Amino acid sequence: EKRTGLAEDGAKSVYERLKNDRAPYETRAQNCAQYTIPSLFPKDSDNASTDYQTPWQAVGARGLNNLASKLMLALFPMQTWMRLTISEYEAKQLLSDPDGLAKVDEGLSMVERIIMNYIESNSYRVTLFEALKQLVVAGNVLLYLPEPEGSNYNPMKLYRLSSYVVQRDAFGNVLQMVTRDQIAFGALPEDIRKAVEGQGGEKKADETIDVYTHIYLDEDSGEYLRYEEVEGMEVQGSDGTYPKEACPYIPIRMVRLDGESYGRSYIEEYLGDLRSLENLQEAIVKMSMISSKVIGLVNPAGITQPRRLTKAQTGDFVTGRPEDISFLQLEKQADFTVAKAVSDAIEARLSFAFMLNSAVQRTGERVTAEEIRYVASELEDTLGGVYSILSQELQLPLVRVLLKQLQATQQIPELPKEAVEPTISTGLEAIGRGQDLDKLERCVTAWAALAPMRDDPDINLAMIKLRIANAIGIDTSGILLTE
Amino acid sequence: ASTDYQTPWQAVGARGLNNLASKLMLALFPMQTWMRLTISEYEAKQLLSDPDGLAKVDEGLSMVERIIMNYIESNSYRVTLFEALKQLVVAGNVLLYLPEPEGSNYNPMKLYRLSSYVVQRDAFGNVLQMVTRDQIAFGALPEDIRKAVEGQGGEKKADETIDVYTHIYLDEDSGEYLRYEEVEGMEVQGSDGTYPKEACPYIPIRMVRLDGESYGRSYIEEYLGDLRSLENLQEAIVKMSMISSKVIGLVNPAGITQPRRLTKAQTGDFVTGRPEDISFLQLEKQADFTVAKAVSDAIEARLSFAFMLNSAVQRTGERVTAEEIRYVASELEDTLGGVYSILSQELQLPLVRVLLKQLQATQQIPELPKEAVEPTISTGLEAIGRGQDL
Amino acid sequence: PKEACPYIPIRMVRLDGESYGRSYIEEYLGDLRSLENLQEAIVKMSMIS
Amino acid sequence: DKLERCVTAWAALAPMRDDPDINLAMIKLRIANAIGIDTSGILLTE
Repeated sequence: EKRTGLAEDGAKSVYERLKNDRAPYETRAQNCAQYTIPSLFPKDSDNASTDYQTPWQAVGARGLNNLASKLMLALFPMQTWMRLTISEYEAKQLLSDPDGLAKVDEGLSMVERIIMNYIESNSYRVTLFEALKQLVVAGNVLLYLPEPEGSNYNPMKLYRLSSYVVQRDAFGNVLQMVTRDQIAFGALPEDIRKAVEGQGGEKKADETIDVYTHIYLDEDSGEYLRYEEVEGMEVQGSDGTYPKEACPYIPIRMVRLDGESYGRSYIEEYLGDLRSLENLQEAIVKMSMISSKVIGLVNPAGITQPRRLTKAQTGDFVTGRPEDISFLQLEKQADFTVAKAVSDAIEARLSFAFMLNSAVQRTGERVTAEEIRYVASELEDTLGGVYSILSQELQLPLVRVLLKQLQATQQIPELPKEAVEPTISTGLEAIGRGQDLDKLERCVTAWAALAPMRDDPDINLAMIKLRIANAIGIDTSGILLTE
Repeated sequence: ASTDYQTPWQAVGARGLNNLASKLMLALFPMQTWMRLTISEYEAKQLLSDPDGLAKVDEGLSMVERIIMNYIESNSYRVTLFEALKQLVVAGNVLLYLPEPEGSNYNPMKLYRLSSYVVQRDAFGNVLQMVTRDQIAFGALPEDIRKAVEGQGGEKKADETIDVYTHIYLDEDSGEYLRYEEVEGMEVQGSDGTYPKEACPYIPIRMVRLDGESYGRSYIEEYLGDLRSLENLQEAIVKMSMISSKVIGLVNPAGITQPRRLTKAQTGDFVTGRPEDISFLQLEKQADFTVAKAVSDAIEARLSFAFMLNSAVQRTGERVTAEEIRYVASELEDTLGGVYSILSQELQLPLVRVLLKQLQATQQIPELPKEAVEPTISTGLEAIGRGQDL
Repeated sequence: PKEACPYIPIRMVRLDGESYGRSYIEEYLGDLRSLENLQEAIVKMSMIS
Repeated sequence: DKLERCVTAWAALAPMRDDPDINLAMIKLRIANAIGIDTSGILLTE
């Protein structure tokens, strides 16, 4: 009845203590936002009628959205993107019965379809796109998917970097998290209203109430404990025990670093050439505006005078020489050409770096056939390890929390006891279900090349079909007859 | 911890490291089967007769290859291997360690970058000893280590960091490794280990080996200087650009025009002055700018043929698995020197070998004969596909 | 009921802790207005001709 | 595009119904299941 161990002083205390170590990542987030798209991460004061200004450069703004879109095209497509398989007891099972694992395939495809349906229904696509924009501009996002509590609408609560905190060790084991939702008293969950009301004093409807959610490692066991706190007291009937692997609070980092509790954004690594673009581009716009100020210089040594140019109607003769009036130009030409040259040469870097279109995806883009393969292969070509690190950090828990809670609610089908608790694959190993569409297509054409004779003498047919199939990426374990 | 890394002035390095790591992964750990399990020196008894006889052996070994591949896909070795390849290209040494599986639950592979381990060798390359220096919190320790630390004395906080050390050493008696753990100056009870010579779970990987030298030197080291000569030569240019982005209006004092009258005038206001009086300060490095840009380009060309940056090879409609892995590996041995083969001997042999030991020590052995229970392994271009050439 | 509210308030680009929405044109307003000025002049400078 | 290219990939499986040394029941499912097809009424079970 007293929280001990890591949660010794309540959630607000831990949150305010760890906010100091949160702060620099937030500063980086603000800077990256100021150079890319300013609204996407405000400052903590600069809210509510603050008029974000566009950056002088446009490559940042294009680049953040393009990179988030391509990450979403390769990480959460229309297709099945997870894979549910069986290990270390299938050696009992997969030895015999190539007709036996077909029931297991049907059961697991049923489970994959039901997870995908829960994805499409509850609008995880919208919140995941938002989370990817946060994960590219800033370094850290925190997703939380609640208990479903019915088949009604249950979206996923996002947490941008300002409103949560995470402490780690030098591994990357998450020791503790605290979130800092600010909800109105009127729209609270019902149990929390009574817990706040018990503290005392009547409340207005729109008076803001800050909750804090704390998740911590136990001093006793290897499982998480969660509680809520409002105003300095643990919320009654909001206790929680969570297993080690099915933690519903998922903290996501884009680029990890050793012995460091948070993540650093992908835009950070190319920030400087971003800001060097900014300056170099800024000037140009400013230097343009100087050109847009006509000043007529009249030469005092001459004759012509502007009480007579101006008052004359059009096509009126008037007295004067033409060498007297001139106009003030701005003769930066060599500076303008060198500034434009380095501006271009820096946008080229940021275009190969942010996947801006260098004639890859323009020429008649389609869906689902060769497309997701190409997108993911390019996203691992550039971007470093974003697509794989992101797949380990994001998709494993997003399948794992779903697979826990949904099958803890819905129906378990026919499939055996070694496939009730399955293993999950997520990345390029899990796109499609089979290895490669091009493999199966060219393998079928290579089989069609084996037209001429069934019982062709002086040759084999049973092994060479297996060999042409087994040279390309085919399983060859149900594709070919044994007996 | 809040140090704000700065981007380099050149961009060829950044593109190049990621491209090289990606192409190494495309040719070293693809979607396909990438190891090969075969039989030697007793198959001469067996392969003489029964061309229908080795088909059962083929089926058994393809079953074992599939089960190793499944354990690869499930436990996310792809993510940690990509990280390890980026470490192995930028720095010279990585240390992978795959633990005992202890069930079919999630077991990823613990990486160790160069700062946190150490390796002593002889002038062969026999690994004599390794020590790793994981820094784990007291709260998230394994259960046996918590009691070993607690026995040392004093209560501990939850987030108080505890440095373990893992030591692996050659025996003075036999030719097998011995491992132990240590916290705070005492060997951890119930953490003893004896490991066979070939199935060592701690795999130290070097990119480019050198004789009589215990560590590895990165591939970026060999082209570092032309990298840094790019850096400087490029740096200036950006700096020299910024000088151009400072408008200073020089007004000629000998003349008439004066800037209390240019500025206050609205647009299209006549005002007095001659045009030869105001000019603007340019930066007249033009021949220096053209020679600097020329040598910059000519040095990026080298680093592009050196880091496999796109010189119109992989752009024109890239596909998967058919002619692709062959082409990638053949080019990665064309350039890069011996990276693809040295890396295959150092990396893929132990990563198959440790798996093949521990998994088949846990899971089921099929029908196949006694000369194929303990097989031989092929890894590189000899093992891409199963057959020789599509 | 909570889910079938016939009054639907729509925001284009949402922000945290802020009751309204900010338009998509806002984010590119400035380069919009810098076009405006830079273009305005030109038309004015034409008319002098 | 998935259904169209999947139907053409099935049409590539012309030559023989009862073609020896090969399966047909699973490979149609696999070529369909590599691209974005539900495969849950598209293919016969029983």
